[PDB]
Amino acid sequence: NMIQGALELRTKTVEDIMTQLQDCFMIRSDAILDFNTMSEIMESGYTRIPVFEDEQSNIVDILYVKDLAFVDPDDCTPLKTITRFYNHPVHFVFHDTKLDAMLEEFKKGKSHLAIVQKVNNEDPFYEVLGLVTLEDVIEEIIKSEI
Amino acid sequence: NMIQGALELRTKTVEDIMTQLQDCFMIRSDAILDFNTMSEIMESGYTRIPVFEDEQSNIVDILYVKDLAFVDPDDCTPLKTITRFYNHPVHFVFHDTKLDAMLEEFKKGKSHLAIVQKVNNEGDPFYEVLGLVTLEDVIEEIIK
Repeated sequence: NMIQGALELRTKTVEDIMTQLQDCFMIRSDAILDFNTMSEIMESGYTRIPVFEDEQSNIVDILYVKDLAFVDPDDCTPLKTITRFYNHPVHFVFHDTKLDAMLEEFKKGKSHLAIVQKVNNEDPFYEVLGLVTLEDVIEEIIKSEI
Repeated sequence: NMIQGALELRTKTVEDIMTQLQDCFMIRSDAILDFNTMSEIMESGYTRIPVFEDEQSNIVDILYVKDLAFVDPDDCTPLKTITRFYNHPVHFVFHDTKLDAMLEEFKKGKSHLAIVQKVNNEGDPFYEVLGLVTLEDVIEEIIK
């Protein structure tokens, strides 16, 4: 039993865990932080929000919502200021990657949020299927062993 | 790797993971939101701050720092107004609770900060507040 849960964990990929891109809450890099955008970001509940340029599949920066604390919606400062400030390293991963290697990347200090990419032959280009995070990994651990 | 994470997940008690109370960053519930207060909350780096009344051991509320988005410090807004307005839940947990079980409690939708309680027989017995443990604390203790 412990064996089956263990290797069933070890056999999953990020594709099988990751929240799908269409169910993720993202934000356009051009966006300005006004009461509507701000309120939306809060109401979303996500602590880390992807910031993408143009097409949804190209993710430039990452927004930590605690950083919106002092932003006043009356100043209407664009999120572009914030993301162009940070330039957090974006974390990319192959869709076939096993969870143990993922846990290695997280142990080495990489961003706890990671973006799932697959080579699309349909020249081949890299498409973004969605997002997986360390919390999803550990969730799979404690779920699958029981 | 996965095995190491699961095993360390089921051995460690939240007491081992926890941040002691004396070293916590808390805020009194009567505090007001002027520049020193907001600047302190910002430089603390905590995303969820415990809110207490009288002694530090009595933790009445929780402040999600992101709420503070809609406050301005020139208003001198009482933290009591915010705490009464959102009414966020406080989470208590037994000092013997294993880490994975704690992940189950947080996963149920409870606040991602949890207060660790011990039973104290040493002088009528009472429940004792040792500190707090956060979901982030748990995950960090898995990757180390």
